[PDB]
Parts: sequence; C-alpha cells; structure tokens
Amino acid sequence: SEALQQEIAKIDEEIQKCIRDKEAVDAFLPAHGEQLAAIPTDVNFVTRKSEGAHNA
Amino acid sequence: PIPEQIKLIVDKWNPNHPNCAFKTYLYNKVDEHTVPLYGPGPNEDPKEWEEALQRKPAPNFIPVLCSGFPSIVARLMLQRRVITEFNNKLHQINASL
Amino acid sequence: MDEIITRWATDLAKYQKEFKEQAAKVMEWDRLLVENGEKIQKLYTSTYEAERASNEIERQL
Amino acid sequence: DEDGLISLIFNKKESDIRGQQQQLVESLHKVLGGHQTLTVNVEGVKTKADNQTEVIIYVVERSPNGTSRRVGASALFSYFEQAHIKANMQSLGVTGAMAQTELSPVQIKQLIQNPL
Amino acid sequence: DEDGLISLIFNKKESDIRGQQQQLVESLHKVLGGHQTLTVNVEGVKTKADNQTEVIIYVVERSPNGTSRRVGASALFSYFEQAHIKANMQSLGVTGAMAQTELSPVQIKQLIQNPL
Amino acid sequence: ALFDSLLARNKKQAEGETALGELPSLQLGLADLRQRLRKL
Repeated sequence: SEALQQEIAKIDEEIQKCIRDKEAVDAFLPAHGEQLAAIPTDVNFVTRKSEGAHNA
Repeated sequence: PIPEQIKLIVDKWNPNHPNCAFKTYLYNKVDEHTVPLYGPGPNEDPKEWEEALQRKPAPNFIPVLCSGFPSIVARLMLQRRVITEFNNKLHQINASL
Repeated sequence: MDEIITRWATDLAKYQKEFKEQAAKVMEWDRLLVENGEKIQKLYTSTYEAERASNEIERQL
Repeated sequence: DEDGLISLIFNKKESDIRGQQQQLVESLHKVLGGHQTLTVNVEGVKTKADNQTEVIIYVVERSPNGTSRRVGASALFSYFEQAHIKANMQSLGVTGAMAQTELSPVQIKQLIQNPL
Repeated sequence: DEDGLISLIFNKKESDIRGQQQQLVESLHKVLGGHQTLTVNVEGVKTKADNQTEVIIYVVERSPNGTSRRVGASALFSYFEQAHIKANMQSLGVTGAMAQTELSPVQIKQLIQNPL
Repeated sequence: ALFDSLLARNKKQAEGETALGELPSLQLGLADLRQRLRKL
C-alpha cells in the first residue's frame, strides 16, 4: 500500500500542481482582456483624428 | 482495467504528448518566403499539423503547438508584449497627428 | 478506490472543457490583435502621407 | 531601441530610491553579472505614488577594442524578464518593467509563436 | 591579432635583404630595446619591385615564468609607429608598415578621437 | 476630431474677411433650413 499510497499522492500532487498553472492562466486573463479590448477603441479613435487632420 | 486508466490519466496531464488532451493549435503569422521553414519538432504528428494547415484562416499563417497551460500562459506573455508595442506605435501616430 | 478515479476523470474532463475555452479565447484575441495591427499600419501610411503633405504646404507658404 | 532605455517600477518611496541610489545601481550591476564591461546608468527617477517610484535605466557595454555602446532595449528587457533574473529584480523591490521600443508585427508574431 | 604579423616595406633589393638577414633581424631587435625577452622572427620575404622588398615579421615575448607568446599585431604596430621608433625604422630602410588585424568600428572611432 | 474640423472650417467660413468676394454667410437651421432644402 506504500508504493500505491505514495504514487497517488505524487500523481494527485502533480495534477494539483498543473491546476495551479490553469488557475495562473485564469488569473492573468481579465486585466489582459481589458488591455486588449482597449486597443480597438483607440485605433478606432486615432483613425478618426487622422481623418480630421486630412480634412484639415 | 485499473492500471490502464491511471496511466492514461497520467499521460493526459503531461507535455509528452501521448494524447495530451490539451491539444490546441494557434496560428502564428509569418510572411513569405519563410513559410517553407517551420517545421515542427520532437513529438508532432503530421496528422495534427496538416489538419491544422488544412483549415487555414488565411495564407502566411503557420500553426503553433499549444500543449497545456504553460503554453497558453506564454501565448498571453507574447500578447502583452505586443499589446505594449501596439499602444506605443499608436501613441506615436497620435503624437505626429 | 474507484471514488478516486471518478474524481480524477471528472476533474480532467471539467478542466479540459475549460482549457479549450481559454485557448479559443486567446485565439480570438490574436485575431483581434492582427485585425487591428493592419489598421495601425494603415494609420502609419495615412499619417506619413499627411506629414509629407503638411511639409509641402509649409514649403508653399 | 539603440537608446536602451528600460523603465522599472519600484515599490519604494522616491526619497528612499534617491537616498540609496549608489547601492541600487550597484545591485542592478550585480544582477547583470557584475563585470567591468557593463555599466548601469540612471536616466531618470520619478515618483508615481506614495510608495511607487519609476527608475529609467540604460546599460553601457564596452567591447574588447575599447569601444562603448548602449545595450539595446529589447536585449536588456529580454535579460531582465528571464525567470531567474526577474526574481532577483523583485528582491530589490522591482514590481514591473517596460521597454520603449515599439515591436514590429513580425517580432510580435515571433514572440507569440515562441512565448518562452 | 594574436598571430602578431607586421609587414614592412624596405627600399632595398630582395637579394640585399636576404644577404644580410642576420644583421637586419638584430637591428630590429635593437629597435625594440634589445632585451633577451624579445625575439624577432621573419615570417616571409617577398620582392615587390626592383628596389622594394616586403618583410613580414612577428615578435615572441617571454614571461618571467618561462612562458612565451607572440606580441599582438596592434601592440607591435603601435610601438613601431611612435615617432622616435618610426625614425629609427626609416634609418634601416623601412618606408612603410602594415598590420593584418581588421580593427573594430569602436577601435577605429577611438583612434580618430585620439590620433596621438 | 473630424466633426470638430468640420465645425472649425464652417466656423472660420462664416467670419470674414477681406478676400475680394467671399463675405461670411448667415446660418439658418432647422425650420427655415428644411424649407430652404426643399426649395432646392
């Protein structure tokens, strides 16, 4: 039962250690998401100011 | 059938690619004439590679192997690294305008 | 001992179904990034043009 | 990129940064390996909040022929973001870093294809 | 640079150079100070015109621990171009000299900033 | 900044000057303007 009970521990520990990385992904998303969503609004804005200069 | 499921689960949660079950491909853009390069590596099934190249969104795109979570983290890392470059260039444009 | 394999497999499928979503989201974000990038370049061109034109008008005046 | 400027955010008050600037600069020199062919220079120091300070640096590298030039910003940033180096930086109070170079689309594509 | 080769042009016929090579080599040794820690070696002799001969040399220097190595070409050229040494060389019939080392841009910049 | 430049241009427009012909034009709007549009 030793090798088994140890193996299950190591395995479940590794999986849990992987899920920590999964969580690490989950954590770094919303911020980056806002940052990303910010972009199209600016380029869609700067493109407008350019049109202003060109019309000027 | 017990020590098979266990080994298969140990195989699923792993970067060795024995049916990793975290197999998704992301297309990285690369201008010609660099398409002939890339060129997978250690444990790439030409099946998956070609099947990725098959449903290609647009030319000059090469698929990229995302096995599990550190890879998607890395993809994010790049995405930020380019985020900042984008904002910078955009601000340059803004300033010149 | 089956009650452990059940947990393992459930967790596996559960987190797989989520990892797929994350990856998909990342892909969509990439698409957004390049889609905008093209426009950024267009802005670079348009801007350079504007710059040159303004310089010309400066020369004219 | 040739100007080699890296902005660092420190979780320290501006007065503390300036008060021990010699020590801070040498610690950054040590993080880089401490060789006499590298010299850390402070471009600017700016308060950002009560306990947040931005410190802009560049690094001058000397060649065997006595020539000097700045380490490119991308190259320097790449060094500082390596996991071991980042950890050492965090021990000095660094909580973030930024380069000014606006990467090309092909550079960005390369970073996304090979995030490590 | 480690090969230490310096090409010298002499305003002498090849037969004259070869005919008195022992004497020529010792005179070069004297120009260097004549110590027993320096040895002038002839790498090659080539006619260039009726009364012009190229002589390629290097200098082996011995350390206090018995170790030997060639004097670097840049270092040796720097010695020979010093005004006093150049004049002595001209008295032996030397009308020009060249090192093979292709200097770096930073080295070249340093030489231009400090031509003396 | 486009509409802004449209205003600015249409602002500088109806304000002088000594250009040998182009005097500032009076602005209408809304009620009179619709009819002025229909009378096109």
